Amino acid sequence: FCGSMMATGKILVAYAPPGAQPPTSRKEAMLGTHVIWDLGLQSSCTMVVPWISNVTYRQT
Amino acid sequence: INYYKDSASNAALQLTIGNSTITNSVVAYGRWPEFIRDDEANDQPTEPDVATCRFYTLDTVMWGKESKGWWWKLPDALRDMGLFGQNMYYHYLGRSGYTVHVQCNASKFHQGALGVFAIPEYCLAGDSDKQRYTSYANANPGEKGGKFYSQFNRDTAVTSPKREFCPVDYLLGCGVLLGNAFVYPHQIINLRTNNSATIVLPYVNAMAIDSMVKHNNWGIAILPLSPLDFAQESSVEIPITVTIAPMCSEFNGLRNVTAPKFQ
Amino acid sequence: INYYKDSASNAALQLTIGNSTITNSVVAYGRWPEFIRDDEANDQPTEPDVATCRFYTLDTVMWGKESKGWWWKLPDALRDMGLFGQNMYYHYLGRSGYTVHVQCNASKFHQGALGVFAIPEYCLAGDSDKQRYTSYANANPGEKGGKFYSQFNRDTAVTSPKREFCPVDYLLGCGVLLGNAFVYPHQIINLRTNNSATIVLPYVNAMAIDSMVKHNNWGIAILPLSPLDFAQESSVEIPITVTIAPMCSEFNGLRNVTAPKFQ
Repeated sequence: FCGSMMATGKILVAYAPPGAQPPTSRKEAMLGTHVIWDLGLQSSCTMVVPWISNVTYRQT
Repeated sequence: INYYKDSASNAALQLTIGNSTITNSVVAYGRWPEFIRDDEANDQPTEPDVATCRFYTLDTVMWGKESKGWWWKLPDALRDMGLFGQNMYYHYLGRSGYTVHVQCNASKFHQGALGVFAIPEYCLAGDSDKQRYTSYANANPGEKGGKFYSQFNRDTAVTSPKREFCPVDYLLGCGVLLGNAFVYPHQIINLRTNNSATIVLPYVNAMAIDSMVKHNNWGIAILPLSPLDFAQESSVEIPITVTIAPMCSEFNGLRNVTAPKFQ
Repeated sequence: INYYKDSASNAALQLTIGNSTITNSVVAYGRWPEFIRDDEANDQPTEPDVATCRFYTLDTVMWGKESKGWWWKLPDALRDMGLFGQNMYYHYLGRSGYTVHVQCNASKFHQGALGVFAIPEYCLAGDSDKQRYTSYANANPGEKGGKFYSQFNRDTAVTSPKREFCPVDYLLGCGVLLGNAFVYPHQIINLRTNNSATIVLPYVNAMAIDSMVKHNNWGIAILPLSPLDFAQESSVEIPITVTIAPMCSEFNGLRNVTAPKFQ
């Protein structure tokens, strides 16, 4: 986040495994693997997407 | 010396739960949620671990100068949240603790204070001369919740009574002064110091396990202790968000699904 | 002596489950259902114990003189059975074994024989010149299942093709003689000796865990090996019932619910 020091806010970053409709609202997204980020306290956020797959390897 | 046989006759930071993560906490009555022990029961319970013990976010509300307060009921507010609601409606008996997180962010030039209170067996007053005439649908709003009022507006309808609550802010909606509400587990959000609140609620009831549909175990009340203001602007509005995570949930009595009639 | 580094270059009674009870069994490939082991995985799985591992009964069917057979697909047939379906649609990856119980009762003066076959990766043939043109909806009938036919009826529609299967009884619906179908796990119900059949199916697939919505792991086929008869009556009909119990079910990949379009 590259805003001013006086700016504040909160964000939600979500990952959804395949199979269902792609999320279009916060209510649907929150059901997946989500992280809440506070801009004021931290200017950077990190989210780790873990490996979950039926096959051992995925095509590129 | 006791003569009678019967005794009665005797003279007298980041928190991660499941696949959810949020980035000091208050524990109600100093008791962490726990599962039922072998020395207290009444079949094989169903105890979901991660499919139900996770953070669910409710609808955001708006706080302004004329806002008087909001209230929610648990486990009513989570009746339509993923598999938790399905297990609630597919079982006769349920049990669970909760973790409540209230979020509200502002700037250094704003001012205000919010009081959050967790109340066991939170019973509200009606809006009519008839006593205990409130309907089930009106007493279980859901995730939208209700709002407080500054005066008692008696219902004048005689043909089609509303049958709704009429909470009063300074009486806490139950006939008790708000100043003493701090006797309950509580948190204060002051915009000049902090921007969030956290509470942990264990399972409290006269019985080890009880139905979740016809009985609500907890109530959450949020009220503005000080009015919101910003610089010298006439109108100010900021969002308030609530997130709730079930903890150590048990279910028993599997059978066909319950379908309550909400209007 | 091997010269190249790579190896490839090297030259060559009552059964009770959950809250359900039914009053000899056949184990497919001599392998009982089991959970995934620590030495094979790809997050925290969700493993319901009693809320999903129980007997569900499908719709009863009728067997007469002109009946040719029936077929079902698993886990497709259980997509709308209690919390099992909810977990199936709320998770990206699923795994489970099955216990299948077929019930059919008659008198000592009846005669007939039913063959029940469990087939892994049971693929059926189409009903049109186009290849692999069957639709998802037609390939997943649900708990109602499908039926076999004694002849191949090519679809003549050119504007609105049906896109449906056309199984043939004596070809097992896949181009193989029925007589060899006994190579698969199977049971025979002969009315003069027994009245029920039981099979136990472990999880079989090229992967440890796979999606349940877009892939069906098992197929169940019931065919009359001998025609039904009773005394000298012209018409005879008796009911056939099927019950299925999931066993050792695991789910992973929690997210919003899937809503397939079935017509």
